[PDB]
This record gives sequence, C-alpha cells and structure tokens, in this order.
Amino acid sequence: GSVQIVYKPVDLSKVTSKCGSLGNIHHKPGGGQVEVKSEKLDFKDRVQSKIGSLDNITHVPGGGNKKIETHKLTFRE
Amino acid sequence: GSVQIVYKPVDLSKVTSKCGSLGNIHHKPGGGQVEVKSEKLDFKDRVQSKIGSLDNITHVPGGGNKKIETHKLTFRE
Amino acid sequence: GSVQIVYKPVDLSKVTSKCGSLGNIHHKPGGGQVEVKSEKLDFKDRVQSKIGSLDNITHVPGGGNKKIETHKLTFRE
Amino acid sequence: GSVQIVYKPVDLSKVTSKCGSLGNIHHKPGGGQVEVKSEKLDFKDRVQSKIGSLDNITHVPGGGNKKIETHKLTFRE
Amino acid sequence: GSVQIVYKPVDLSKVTSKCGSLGNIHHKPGGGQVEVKSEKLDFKDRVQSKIGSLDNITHVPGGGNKKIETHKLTFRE
Amino acid sequence: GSVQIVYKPVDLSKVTSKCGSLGNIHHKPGGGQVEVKSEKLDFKDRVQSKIGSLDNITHVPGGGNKKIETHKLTFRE
Repeated sequence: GSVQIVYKPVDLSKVTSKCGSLGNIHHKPGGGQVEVKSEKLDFKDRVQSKIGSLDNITHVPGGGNKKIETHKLTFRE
Repeated sequence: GSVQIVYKPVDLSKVTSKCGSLGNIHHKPGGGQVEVKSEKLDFKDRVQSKIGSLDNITHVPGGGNKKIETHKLTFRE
Repeated sequence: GSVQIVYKPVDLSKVTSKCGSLGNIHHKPGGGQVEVKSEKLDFKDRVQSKIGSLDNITHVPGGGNKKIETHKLTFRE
Repeated sequence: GSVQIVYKPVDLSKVTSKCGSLGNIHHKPGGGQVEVKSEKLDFKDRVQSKIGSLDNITHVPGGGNKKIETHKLTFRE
Repeated sequence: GSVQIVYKPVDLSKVTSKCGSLGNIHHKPGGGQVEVKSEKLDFKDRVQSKIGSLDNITHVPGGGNKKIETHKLTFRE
Repeated sequence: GSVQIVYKPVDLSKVTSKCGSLGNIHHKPGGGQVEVKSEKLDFKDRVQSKIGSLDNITHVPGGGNKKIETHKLTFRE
C-alpha cells in the first residue's frame, strides 16, 4: 500500500486600502474611579488577565489591514 | 490499496477599500465608577479575563480590512 | 509500503495601504483613580497579567498592516 | 418737639452642638466632562460668578453652627 | 427741638461645639475634563469670578462655628 | 436744637470649640485636564478673578471659628 498527498494551495489574495486624509481625531476622556477587592488569585497554564484598569487607546493606522492564515497537515500510521 | 489526495484550492479573492477623507471624529467620555468584590479566583488552561475596567478606545484605521483563512488536512490509517 | 507527502503551498498575497496625510490626532485624558486590594497571588506556567494600571496609548502607524501565517506538518509511525 | 428712641434689645441665645464621633466619611467621585462656549462676557457692580467648573468639596466641621444677626436704626428729619 | 438716641444692644450669645473624635475622612476624586471658550471678557467694580476650574477642597475644622453681626445707625437733618 | 447720640453696644458673646482628636484625613485626587481659550481680558476697579485652575486644598484647623462684626454710625447736617 502507498499513500500520496499533494498539498499545493495557491494564494493570490490581496488585502488593500486607499485613503485621502486621516483628519481630525480627538480623544478626551474624563477619568473615573475603579476599585477591585480580592483575597486570593491562583493562575496556571496559558492564563491571560487584567484586574483594576483605567486605560485609554487612540489607534489610527494609515492602513490597518490584517491577513491571518494557518496551514495544517497531520498524518497517522 | 492506494490513496491519492490532491489539495490544490486556488484563491484570487481581493478585500479592498477606498475613502475620500476620514473626517472629524470626537470621543469625549465622562468617566464613571466601577467596583468589583471577590474572595477567590482560580484560572487554568487558556483562560482570558478582565475584571474591574474603565477603558476607552478610539480606533480609526484608513483601511481596517481583514481576511482570515484556515486550511486543514487530517489523515488516518 | 511507502508514504509520499509533497508540501508546496504557494503564497503571492499582498497586504498594502496608501494614505494622503495622517492629520490632527489629539489624545488628552484626564486621569482618574484605581485601587486594587489582594492578599495572595500565585502564578505558574505561561501566565500573563496586569493589576492596578492607568495607561494611555497613542499609536499612529503610517501603514500598520499585519500578515500572520503558520505552517505545520506533524507525522506519525 | 422732642423724639426719644431707646434701642436696647437683649440677647442670651445659645446655638450649640454635642457629638460622640464624626466617623467614616468617604467622598469618591469619578470625574466627568464640562464644556462652555461663549462670545462676550460683560459684568458690572456686585456680580459674583462661576463658569465651567468641576469641583468637589468635603466639609466635616466638628460643630458647624452659625448665628447671623443684623441691627439697623435709620432716622430722618 | 431735641433728638435723643440711645443705642445699647446687649449681647451674651454663645455659639459653641463639642466633639469626641473627627475620625476617618477620605476624599479621593478621579479628575475629569473642563473646556471653556470665550472671545472677550470685560469686568468693572466689585466683580468676583472663576472660569475653567477643577478644584478639590477637604475642610475639617475642629469647631468651624461662625458668628456674623452688623450694627448700623444712619442719621439725617 | 441739640442732637444727642449714645452708641454703647455691649458684647459678651463667646464663639468656642472642643475636640478630642482630629484623626485620619486623606485627600488623594487624581488630576484631570483644564483648557481655557480667550481673545481679550479687560478688568477695572475691585475685580477679583481666577482663570484655568486645578487646585487642591486640605484645611484642618484645630478650632477654625470665626467672629465677624461691623459697627457703622453715619451722620448728616
């Protein structure tokens, strides 16, 4: 017995943007209050966390485009 | 017995945008209050979490386009 | 018995951006208050964490494009 | 003709307070936003004013008692 | 003609306070935003004013008592 | 014609306070933002003013008592 696998996916996909001007962007928050109370924390594998935060983000990319692609080929005998 | 698999998907897909101007964008929050109370936290594999947050985000990408694609080819014997 | 695997995915994908001007971007927060109270913290493998934060980010990339791609080929006998 | 005025008001009035303890007082505001827009202001005699304010006051007097008294005696001929 | 005025008001008034303890007083504001816009200001006699303010006051007097009194005696001929 | 004025007001008024302890007083503001914009200012006699301020005051007098008194005696012929 013989097994042949040919894995040849072809990609020609374009993700693109055009813009004239980014322009006036104003981000003026007036800060509040946050309180968190806890006794014990206990984190193990691959935990990702935020506790007690007051964060402001202004994010103005000129493009900001994304292309996420994953190829997988498991085999067994 | 022989098994032949040919995996040749072809992609020519375009994700694209055009814009004249981004223009006036104003983001002016007036901050509130947050309180969280807890005794014990216990997180294990692949937990993702936020507790007690007061966050503001302004996100103005000029394109902001996404293309997410996944290929998978499991095999067994 | 013989097993042949050919893994030849072809990529010609472009992620691109064009912009005229980035322009006026103003980020003027008015800082608040944060309090966090805890007795014990206990973190193990691959934990990623923030506690008690008041952070401001202005991020204005001229492109800001991303292309994330992963190839995997497990085999067994 | 003769005019006699005797002005002899007698005051023995007490304004008083007693207290055991002032105790726990917490004042935790989360700041908002204020905007005021105007072209021209024009103020004359005895004007008292506030424009565009975000103020917090905690006032805990141990007594805090007031006694306001006014005596007046106009005369004409 | 003769005019006699006797102005002899008697004051024995006490304004007083007693307190055991002032105690825990917490004043924790989270600062906001204020904007004021104007072209022309024009103030004359006895004007008192505030424009564009973000003020916090904690005032804990041990007594804090007030006694305001005014005597007036106008005469004409 | 004769005019007699006797102005003999008697004051025995006490303004007083007693306190055991002043105690824990905490004043922890989180500073905000203030902007003021103006073209012309024009102030004349007895003007008192604040523009564009971010002020914090903690005032803990052990007594803090006030006694304001004014005597006036105008005369005309």
